[PDB]
Amino acid sequence: ERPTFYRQELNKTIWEVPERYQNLSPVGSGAYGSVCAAFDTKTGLRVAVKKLSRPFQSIIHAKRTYRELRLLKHMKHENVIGLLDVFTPARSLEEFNDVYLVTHLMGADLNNIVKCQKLTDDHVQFLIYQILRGLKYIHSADIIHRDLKPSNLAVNEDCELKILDFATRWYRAPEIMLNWMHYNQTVDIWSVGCIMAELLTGRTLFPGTDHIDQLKLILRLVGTPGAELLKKISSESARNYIQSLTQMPKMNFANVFIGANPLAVDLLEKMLVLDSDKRITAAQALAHAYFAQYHDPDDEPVADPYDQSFESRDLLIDEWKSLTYDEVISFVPPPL
Ligand SMILES: CN1CCN(c2cc(-c3ccncc3)c(Cl)nn2)CC1
Ligand SMILES: Fc1ccc(-c2n[nH]cc2-c2ccncc2)cc1
Ligand code: NA
Repeated sequence: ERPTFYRQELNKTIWEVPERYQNLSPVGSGAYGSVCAAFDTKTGLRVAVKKLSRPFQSIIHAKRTYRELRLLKHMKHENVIGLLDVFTPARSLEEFNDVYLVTHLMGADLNNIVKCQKLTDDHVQFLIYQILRGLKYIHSADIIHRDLKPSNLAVNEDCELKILDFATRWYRAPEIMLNWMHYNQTVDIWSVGCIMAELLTGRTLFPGTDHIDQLKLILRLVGTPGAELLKKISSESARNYIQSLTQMPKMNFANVFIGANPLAVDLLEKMLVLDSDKRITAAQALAHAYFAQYHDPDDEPVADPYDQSFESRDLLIDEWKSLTYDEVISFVPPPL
């Protein structure tokens, strides 16, 4: 049942992966973990192998490890990164302390291609359509990405895009900047608008230096909140700030994004609305005339129900670790 593992040291960390994965070369490391590119001999595809860093060192870490595994196992969509394999070199639960995730290898992210080439309107259409297509799938399972940004959008040479990890502040919705605890899925739509504006102009839309400067840059373009939006702010300390600034009017998006496709400008206006209740959804954005060449209602599927009840649970270290263990053995690979 269990395959054969081989041990090797890459960078300053260790890797114990099955024999089917060969030629492990590092791609990029961080606080999340170490990612290696490998060749899968069972399928012939190039894969990305991610070793989690300290998966069960604290309650926050153990729950986070369980959350990522449950999330990656549920995502089955062409525009969302999915799990090709999940393994551990441990034979029992007692020695279980390392988790490895395997997925399709993507050569670059949207950050590596935005400044390398100012994208044409046709390429922006295809890239943003793929984001919204994957966002409709994610949002249909009551999941919010919360951290959409160019580095979180993997693209290959074929212009095919996938969402990952479902300055960062440059793409954050203003309701999160104001610490509103009841934001909805439309915070991701705000990030898409910031990303789509960057691809069209080649510039970061809101390159704020801090949480304060970020809001001033946003309010400079979309204007200060009106009376309808002000009625929805319960935090008196929040209103003590917004109602105290110099009131900014909403700028003409056709003038700010001059020379761009008028259909692209119209979509940005519906995406970059201050009031989150009036922001366009992912499903509505797919039907926008900007994506007429790509929109297909019968090929924009939704996700199966996702059980998020674990998020409101207070468990111990071994309990989160044992639940993560169960998800490893119960994994079923996707069909070839
Ligand atoms: C902001 N993010 C940048 C990329 N992140 C990534 C990228 C990958 C990946 C997937 C497929 N092909 C290559 C690499 C993985 Cl597996 N994990 N995190 C790490 C954090
Ligand atoms: F300046 C702003 C910027 C954003 C908002 C906002 N948009 N949608 C929801 C909110 C919001 C922000 C803070 N508290 C409640 C609601 C309100 C005022
Ligand atoms: Na992965």
